[PDB]
Amino acid sequence: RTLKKDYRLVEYLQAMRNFFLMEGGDTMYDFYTSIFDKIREKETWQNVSFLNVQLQEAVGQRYPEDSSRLSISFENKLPVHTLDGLTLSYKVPWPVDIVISLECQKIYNQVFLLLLQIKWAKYSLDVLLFGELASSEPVRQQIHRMFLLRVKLMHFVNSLHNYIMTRILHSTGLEFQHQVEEAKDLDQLIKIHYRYLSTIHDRCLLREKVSFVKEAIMKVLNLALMFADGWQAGLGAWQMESIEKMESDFKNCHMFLVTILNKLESLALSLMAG
Amino acid sequence: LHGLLLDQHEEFFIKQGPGLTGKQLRELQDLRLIEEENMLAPSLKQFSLRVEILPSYIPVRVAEKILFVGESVQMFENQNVNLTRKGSILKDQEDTFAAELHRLKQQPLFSLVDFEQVVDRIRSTVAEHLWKLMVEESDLLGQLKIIKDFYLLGRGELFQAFIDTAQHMLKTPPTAVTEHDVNVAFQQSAHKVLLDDDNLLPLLHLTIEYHGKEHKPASGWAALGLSYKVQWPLHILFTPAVLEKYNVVFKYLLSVRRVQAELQHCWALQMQRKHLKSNQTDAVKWRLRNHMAFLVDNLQYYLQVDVLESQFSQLLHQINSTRDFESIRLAHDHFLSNLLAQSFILLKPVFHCLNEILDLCHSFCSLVSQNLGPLDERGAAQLSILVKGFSRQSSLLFKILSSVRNHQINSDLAQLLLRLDYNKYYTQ
Amino acid sequence: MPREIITLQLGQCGNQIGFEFWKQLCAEHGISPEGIVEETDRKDVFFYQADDEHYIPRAVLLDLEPRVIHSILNSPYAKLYNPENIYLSEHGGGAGNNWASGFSQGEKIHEDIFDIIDREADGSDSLEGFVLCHSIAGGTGSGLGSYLLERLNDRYPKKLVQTYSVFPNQDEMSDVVVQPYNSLLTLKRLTQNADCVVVLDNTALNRIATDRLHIQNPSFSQINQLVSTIMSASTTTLRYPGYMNNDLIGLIASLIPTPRLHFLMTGYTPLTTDQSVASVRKTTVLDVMRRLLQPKNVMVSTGRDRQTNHCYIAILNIIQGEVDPTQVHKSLQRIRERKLANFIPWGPASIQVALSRKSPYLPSAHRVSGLMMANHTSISSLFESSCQQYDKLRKREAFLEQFRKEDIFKENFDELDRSREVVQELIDEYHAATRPDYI
Amino acid sequence: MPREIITLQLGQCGNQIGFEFWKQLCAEHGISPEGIVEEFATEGTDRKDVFFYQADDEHYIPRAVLLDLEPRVIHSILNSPYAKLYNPENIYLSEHGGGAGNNWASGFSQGEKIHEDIFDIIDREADGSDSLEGFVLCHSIAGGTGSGLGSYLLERLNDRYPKKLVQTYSVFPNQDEMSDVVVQPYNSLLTLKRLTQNADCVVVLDNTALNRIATDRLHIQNPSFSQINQLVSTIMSASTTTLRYPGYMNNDLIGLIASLIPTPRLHFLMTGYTPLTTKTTVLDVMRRLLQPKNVMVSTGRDRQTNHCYIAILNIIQGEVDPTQVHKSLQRIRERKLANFIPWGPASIQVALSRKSPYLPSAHRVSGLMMANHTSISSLFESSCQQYDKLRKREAFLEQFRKEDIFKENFDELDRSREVVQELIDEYHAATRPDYISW
Repeated sequence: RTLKKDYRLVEYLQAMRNFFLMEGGDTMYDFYTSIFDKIREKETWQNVSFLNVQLQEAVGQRYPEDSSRLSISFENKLPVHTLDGLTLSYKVPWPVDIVISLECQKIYNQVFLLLLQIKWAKYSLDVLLFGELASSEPVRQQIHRMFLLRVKLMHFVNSLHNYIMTRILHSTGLEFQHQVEEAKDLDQLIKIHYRYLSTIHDRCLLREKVSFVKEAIMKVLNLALMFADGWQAGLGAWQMESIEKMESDFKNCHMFLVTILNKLESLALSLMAG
Repeated sequence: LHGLLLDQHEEFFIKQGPGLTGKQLRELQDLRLIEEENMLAPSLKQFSLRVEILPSYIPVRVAEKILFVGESVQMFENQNVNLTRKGSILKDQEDTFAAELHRLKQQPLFSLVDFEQVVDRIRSTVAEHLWKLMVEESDLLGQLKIIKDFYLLGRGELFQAFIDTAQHMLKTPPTAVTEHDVNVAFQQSAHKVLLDDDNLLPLLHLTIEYHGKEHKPASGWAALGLSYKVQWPLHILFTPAVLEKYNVVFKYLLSVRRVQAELQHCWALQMQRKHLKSNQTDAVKWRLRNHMAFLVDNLQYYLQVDVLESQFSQLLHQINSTRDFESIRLAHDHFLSNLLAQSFILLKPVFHCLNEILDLCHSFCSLVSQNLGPLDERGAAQLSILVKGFSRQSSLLFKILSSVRNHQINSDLAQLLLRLDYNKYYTQ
Repeated sequence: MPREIITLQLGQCGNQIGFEFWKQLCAEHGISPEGIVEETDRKDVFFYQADDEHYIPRAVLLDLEPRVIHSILNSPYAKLYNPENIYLSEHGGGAGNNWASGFSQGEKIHEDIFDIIDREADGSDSLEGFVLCHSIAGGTGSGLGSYLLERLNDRYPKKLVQTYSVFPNQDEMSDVVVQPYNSLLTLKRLTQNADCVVVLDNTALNRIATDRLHIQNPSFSQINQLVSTIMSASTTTLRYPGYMNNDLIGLIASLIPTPRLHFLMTGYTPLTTDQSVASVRKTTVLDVMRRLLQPKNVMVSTGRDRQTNHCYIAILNIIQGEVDPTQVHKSLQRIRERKLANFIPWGPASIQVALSRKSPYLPSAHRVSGLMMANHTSISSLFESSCQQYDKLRKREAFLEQFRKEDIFKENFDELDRSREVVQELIDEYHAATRPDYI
Repeated sequence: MPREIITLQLGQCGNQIGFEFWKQLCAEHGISPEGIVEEFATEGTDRKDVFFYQADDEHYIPRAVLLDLEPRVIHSILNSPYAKLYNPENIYLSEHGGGAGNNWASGFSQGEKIHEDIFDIIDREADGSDSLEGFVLCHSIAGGTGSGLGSYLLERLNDRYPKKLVQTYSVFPNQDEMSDVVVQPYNSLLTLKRLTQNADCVVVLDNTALNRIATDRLHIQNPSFSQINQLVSTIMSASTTTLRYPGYMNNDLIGLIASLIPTPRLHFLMTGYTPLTTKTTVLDVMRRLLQPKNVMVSTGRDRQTNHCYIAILNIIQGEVDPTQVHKSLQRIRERKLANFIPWGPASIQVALSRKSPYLPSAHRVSGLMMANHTSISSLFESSCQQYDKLRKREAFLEQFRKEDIFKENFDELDRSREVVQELIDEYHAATRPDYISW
C-alpha cells in the first residue's frame, strides 16, 4: 500500500496506452496527419527538434502529460523503415523505477512503433486513391485496378485496426490490466508485467516461426507504401509495369499468407480470400 | 538557537561551513554551465555537517533536513536577522519544541524517527513562517524590474536616455572621475527618460573599474561599472557573483546593442546623406549598414521577444506561482538558465564570434556614420570591410545557429533565422 | 488530422437543410441552437466557440434569398453561429430556381461567399474539407450552386472538399423552365469538384422517409430533419477518445476510388422510428447485420436506369456503440456467408463496419446507427438519369426562351452539352464499372 | 533623455491631418483635446512632453506645426478642441481661403516665402521638443498647397535642422477624385524632388488603396478625406505610444528610419498596421501579414521579383506572447505573407509593442507591421511618370509654365521624376538580385 498508493504508476500505464497506442484520439488524429506530413512527406522525420516540436504541440492540447512523457526525438530504407530512427523516453517514480526495467519501456516503444508504422501506411493509403494514382482503355483499367487495390487496402486497414487491437491490445491490454490489478507485491508485479509484455508480444508474431508471415505482411506493407507513393505521384511515377507489380505483390502476399497461416488458419483464410 | 553552536569543541557533527538522451544531457550540461554559470556564484554557507563527529544514530535523511533546518536558523539569525529583521531560534515554536525536547531527552532511546518527525514539523513551521515573511516583506517585484533595467540593462527608454546623456562616461575613457560622473549623467538621463522617481536611481550610480580605477581601460564602457543599491536581507539572498553575472550578461547585450546603436547612427547618417546621390564607396557603406541593420533587427527582435520577453514573462509568472522564496528563486534561476542558453556564451569561440559580430556591426556603424557624406579612401575601405564583416558575421551566425539547433533546442534562434530566411539569400 | 470544416446552404432547400443540420449537430454535441454547448477527443469545432464564446456552428445558411437569413437571425442558431458562420448572400429574391440567375448571383456574391469562407478558413489549422447543401436545380443551388462549387474548387484545391447538395427533382418532373438546364449547370461544377460528395437523391430519400416515419404529405422539412440527425450521427468516430477514424480522411477517400463519381452509396441508421428495437434486442453483430440489411431504405436515387450491375464494392456499416473485434469477426464471417453486401465486378464488397463509443453529448435512440456505406448500380442508375435529364434539357432547350435569356444557358450550348456529357460519362463509367474497365 | 519629434501639417489637408493628429496624440497620452492627461493615461514609460510637449497648463502642447494658410482652415484648426492641446505658437495663421489653388506653385510659394519661416518654426519646435529627429509633416501633397508646400518646407527643414534627415506623413490623398488642376505633375514633382533627395524615409501612402481598404474593411460608404485623416491621426498616436513607452531595445523609430535608406534616395518602405475593419494573436497576425484589408498605400505593386518586404517587422499592440510569436514565425514561413528583396535574406522581426498607458490594445496581436515593399516604389515610379506625363501632355504644364514648380520650365518636374524613378529602380533592383545595386 505504501509503495503503490503514492507513485501512481497507473498514470505511467495510462501514458503508455495514450502514446505507445496513440489513444489521445482527436489530438491523435491531428498528430497522425502531422506525422504523415513530416515523415511521409519528406519533412524533418529524423530531425530531433522538428519531431519533438510536432509531438509536443499535438500532445499538449488537453492532456499535456502525453507530450511530457513522450517527446519525438527523431533520428536515423524501406518505405516503412525510412520513417524510423527516432528516440524517446518516459518518466516514472523511484524506487518504483528500481523494479521498473527499461526492457518494458523498449517493448512499449516497439508496440508504439508498430502502431506508428500501421498508421503511416494507413495515411499513405489515405492520400493515395484511384484519383491520386491517375492524378499525374488504359485509363479505365487504371481506375478499376486502383479501386480494387483501395478497397482491399481499406478492408485490410479496418481489419488491422480492430483485429490487431483485439489480439495484441484489447485482449492483451485487458489481460495486462487484470494482472496489474492482481499485482501488488514487487515480485508479483514484476512477474505480472513480464507475463503481460510476453502476451502483448505474442500477437506481434515475435516468434521466429511466426516471423515468416510477419515478413510476408511487412513486404506487402512496404510494397503498399511504395505503390501509394507512386500513386500520389500519379502516372508519372505509376507505370503499367508498376501497377502489375503492385497487383502481383498483393496476390503473392495473399497466397503466401494463406499458405503460411494454414501451415493460425484464420489469417490463412483471410489471405486466401484476399 | 541561531544556527549558532560553538563547534570549537566540535562535540557534534555540525560543520561551520565557509545514447541520444545521455549525449544530449551531457552537451546541455556543458553549454548551460559555460553560459549561465560563467559569472553567477553564491557564498559558501556559514554552516554545514561535520559528519565525522556525528553519532551512529545520525539519520542520513534527518541529518539532511537538519542541515537545512540548522542553516535555516542560521539564515534567520544572519539574513532574517542580518541587520534589521529578527530570526530567533523558533520563537514560540522554540518553547513548544523546548517542552517536546524535555520529553525527548527524557526518553532514553534517541529515536531519530519520531524525533525527526517533530524536527520536520518544526522545519515545516519554519518554512511556512519564512514563506509568510517573504510574501509580506520580500516584495522583490521591484527588485526584479531593477535587475532587468540595470542588472540586465533592459530599461529601454532609460537606456536611450542614458545613451543621450549617460554615454558621456561610458563612451568616454575609463576613469574613476568619469565613472562617478556617469552616475550623475544617468540620473539626468532618467530625469529626461519620462522618469522622475530617482529613489533607486539615486541608489543607482556609476563606479567603473576604470583604467585609473580598476588598478587605482580606454573606454568607460569597456572598463565599466554602475552602482545600484539592493535591499536587505535580499542583498545576502542576492549572491554577489549572481549580480556579477547579471552585469556581465548586460555588458554582452550592451556591446551588441552598442554595435546596433552605432549602426543606427551610421544608417541615419546615410539618411542625412540624403542631400545628394550616394556614392559607390557610400553605396558600400549603405549596403553594410543595411545588412547590419537587418541582422541586428532580426536578432534584437528575437532576443527581446523570446530571449528577453518570453524569459521575463516566464520568470514573472513562475515567481508569482512559486509562493515559497526558494521556489520563486527557482523560477528566476530557470529564466536565468534560459537566458544563458539564449546567450550561447558557453564556448570561448562562441563568445569570440559574438564579439566579432558586434565589432563588425560597430565597424559598419563607423564606416557609415563617419562617411555620412562621401566615403573617402578610408571611408570606402571601411564601408567595404564593414559590408564584408557584416556578411561574414551573418554567414557564420547562420552556420552557428544551425549548429546550435543541431546540438540543443533554439526556439528564438530558429524563429529569427526563419524570419531572415523569408528570402534566405544571406542565410543560405 | 484533427480538423474542422464549414458547410454552406444555397437555395431554399439547401438553407433549410443547413439550419436543420446545425441544430442536429449541436444536439450531437449536446449544444443548444443558441450556443449552450455541452461540457482526448476534442469536438468543439462544429460548435466553434469564438472569442466571445459563441459556439459558432460550422455551417452557413448561405441562402441567396433573405428568408433563410432572417429566419436564422430570429432563431437561436445565430446565437451560437458566429457572424462569419451565417454567410447570407445578397440575392434576396433567392436565385430564381434556375442556374441562369443562380450563376449570376453566385458569381456576383461569390466575393461575399468566398470572403466568409476565408474568414472561417483563417483558423484552418488542420482543416481538410468543407460541406454544402444546394438546390442543384434551383438557382442558388444550381447556378449559384455551380458557382459556389467552382469558387471552392478554385479556393481550396489542395485538399478535397465535400458537399451534400439538393439534387434536381427527376422523380417529380423536372418541368421548371431551366429545371434540367440548371441541374446540368450545377452538375458541371459538381463533377468539377467531385471527390466524395452527397447528392440529395430524393426518390429513395422519400422511400427511406416512408420507411422511417412516413409523414403524410411530407415536405422538405422532414427530409432536412432526417439529414440533420444523420449529420449529428456522423460525429461518432472521434466522439469517444478517437481510436476509430478520428483521422478519417483515408476512410472517406476509400469509399469510392474514382473521385469523378463523388456520389457514393451510403445509408445512415435508423431508417425507422427512434424506438426501432425488438423484443430483447440491441447492437449485436449478427442482429445488426440482419436488421440493417435493407438496401431500399437509403437515399440512393437510382434514376430511370438499371444499366449497370454494379453492387457494393465497399461495405462499411458505420454504427455507434461498443463493438469487440471478436463479435466483429463473427459478424464478418456471418456476413461473408450471407453475402448481404453485393459485389461490384471491380471487387467484392469491402468487409467493414465502424462501432465506437458515443460522445459524452451524442446520445441516440437506436441500437446501431448503421451507416451502410457502399457503391452499387443504384448510383449508376442515378448517374444515367441525371445525364438523361441534362441531355433532355440541352436537346430540348428546356424553356428555350429562358435559356436564351439565361447567362450560362445562352452563353453557349457547349456548356449544356458538356454538363449532359459529364453526367452521361458518370453513367457510362458506372456501366463500365459493372465491367472490367471502371472508367 | 528620451526621444522627441515634430509633426508638420504640410498643406491645408495637412493642417486638418495635423489637428486630427494632435487629437489622437492627446488620446495616445490620454490627454484631452485641451491636453488634460490622466495619470494612468500618462503612466506609460514614454516621454509625454516630447510630441505632446508638456505646456505650463498641462496642455499637450504639440511640438508640432498645424499649418494655417486658409482663413477657414485656420479657424477650423483653432476651433478644433484637439488644437487646445496643440500649441498656438505653431500656427502661421493665414486668411487666404483660396489657398494655393490646387497648384503646387502657390504651395511652394507659401513654403518658400515661409521657408525662412519654416526653418525658424523648426528651430522653435526643437526648442519646445526635447530631441526631434525631424518633422513628421502631414504632407498631403494633393492639397491646395500640399505638394509645393512639401517641397519648400523640406528645403526649409534642411535649412533648419538637416542633421537627421527624417520622414514625413507625405500621405498623398485619394487621387480617384476628378483631376482638373493638372498642376499635380509639378506638385508631385516638387514633393518628390525634396523627398527622394532627402530620403531617410517618407510616408508616401497614395490614398487610392487607402480608400479601397477603407471600403473593404472599414466599409466606408462614400469615403471622404475625413476618414483618412482620422485613421492617420490614430495610427500616428499608436506609433508614438509604442515607441515612446519603453521598448527595451530601440524604443525609437529612428533606427528603422535609418535602416529604411539603402541609399540616399532608396528610402521607401511600405509599412502596414494590422488589422483594419468596420483576437489576431501573434500566429494569426503572421498569417494575416499578407492581408491587404488595411492596405493604405496605392501601390503599382509589381512584385514579379522580390519587390516586396525584404525587411519585415511586426509590433502588435496588446497582449503578444513569444510562444504566439513562434507560432507566427511558423505560420508566416509556411504562408509567405509578404515577399522579399533579393539583396540578401529577407529580414523578419516581431515583438510586443511596449505601448503607453493612455489606451489599451484589446487585440492581443494588432498594431504596426512594417515592410519594405519594393513594388510600392513601382507606384513611386508611377507617380514620377505621372509628374513627367501630366507635365508633358500640356495637362497644366503650359499652365505650370506660369507656376513656380514649372514656371521657368518643368526642369524641377524632370528632376523630381528622376529621383522618384531612382527610388523605383532601386525597388526593382531589390526585386531582382540587383538589390545591392538599388
